[PDB]
Amino acid sequence: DAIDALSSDFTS
Amino acid sequence: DAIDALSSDFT
Amino acid sequence: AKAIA
Amino acid sequence: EEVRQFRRLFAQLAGDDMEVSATELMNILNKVVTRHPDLKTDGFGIDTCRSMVAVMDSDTTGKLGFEEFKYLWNNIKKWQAIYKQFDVDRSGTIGSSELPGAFEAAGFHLNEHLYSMIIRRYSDEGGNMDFDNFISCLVRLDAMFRAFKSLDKDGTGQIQVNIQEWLQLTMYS
Amino acid sequence: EEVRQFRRLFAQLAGDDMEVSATELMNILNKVVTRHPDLKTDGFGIDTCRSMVAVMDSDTTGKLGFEEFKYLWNNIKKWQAIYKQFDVDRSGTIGSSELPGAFEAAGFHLNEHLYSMIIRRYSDEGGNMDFDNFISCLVRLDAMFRAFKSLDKDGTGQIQVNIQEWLQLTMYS
Ligand SMILES: [Ca+2]
Ligand SMILES: [Ca+2]
Ligand SMILES: [Ca+2]
Ligand SMILES: [Ca+2]
Ligand SMILES: [Ca+2]
Ligand SMILES: [Ca+2]
Repeated sequence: DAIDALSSDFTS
Repeated sequence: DAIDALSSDFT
Repeated sequence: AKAIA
Repeated sequence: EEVRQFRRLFAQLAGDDMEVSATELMNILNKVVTRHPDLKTDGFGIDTCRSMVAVMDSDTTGKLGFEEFKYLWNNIKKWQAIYKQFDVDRSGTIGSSELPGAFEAAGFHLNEHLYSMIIRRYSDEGGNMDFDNFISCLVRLDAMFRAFKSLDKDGTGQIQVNIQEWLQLTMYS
Repeated sequence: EEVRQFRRLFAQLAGDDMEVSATELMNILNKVVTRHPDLKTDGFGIDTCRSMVAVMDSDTTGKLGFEEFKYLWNNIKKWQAIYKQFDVDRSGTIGSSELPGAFEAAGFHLNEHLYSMIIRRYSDEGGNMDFDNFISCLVRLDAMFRAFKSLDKDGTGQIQVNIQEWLQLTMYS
């Protein structure tokens, strides 16, 4: 969840 | 075996 | 984060 | 606002003490990068993370408070996009010939001599730089530029520092 | 003559290029600490080794030549001797209360602000410092003190550095 949020900040 | 040499040099 | 010259 | 959300998210990442330690940063960064296997990396080592934290730890608390983490993450976010932009052959790494461009894209303008040492310190045998080295390098490069600028003022462009400060700036990084 | 003997030993450690790379240093080191359980450590990370190399790489070849390796190794074995001396409770690590003594022993006189930052950057969650962190920390401290001196006329106590020099000094470390 917290990681999901961060990961989505990564392009592609 | 160059390691053991080095391994021995320090207590 | 910027410049050198 | 979007910020209030990140603040909310930071709270999940910070844990009880409300700051992100080197260990937390490592697991967080590794949990993120693993979800993007297109970013070739051996993972962020604990050592690299203590260094990133220390270099970002302006208020010397040993960990990263909200603002520091946000600054760090905004940078990683932006640099991560640049990393993809310059991994033109899709090898998962930044080739040596693509590196100057990527750095420039991050707003960094150095020279053949700096890039050579950068490569030497951050690239593999083939002149390639993987994701953690790329990110850790830029975090450091950004922090070092800010350190200089802050120690300067508005002109000179040549700071002076004693031994106390030199060890501070170099040992705690 | 020990140098001749060490020279013959070094040759077996360097290889093709006659110098020890970060990867080669890491392996030599970890294979050595392994043979010494009493030395608590999770091994020398590749980034830590890259950092030690850069810092030791005075002639900027990217790897450690004989003289640089000999210097580094003479320091490690001696600092390693000090390490065991200060691991009073045979914990395999150095206590935070024992750390200031271990450092003084190594010949380093820093304190108050400085020291706290060191602990903060290299100590564990309890203030204890393990082998790779202890060694790496001293290798860097030694490198920095020395790097400072080499930039002083008659030790006016201060060094003036421009941007290129600063980035060179801090990025290649
Ligand atoms: Ca925390
Ligand atoms: Ca902090
Ligand atoms: Ca590529
Ligand atoms: Ca070699
Ligand atoms: Ca060298
Ligand atoms: Ca102890």
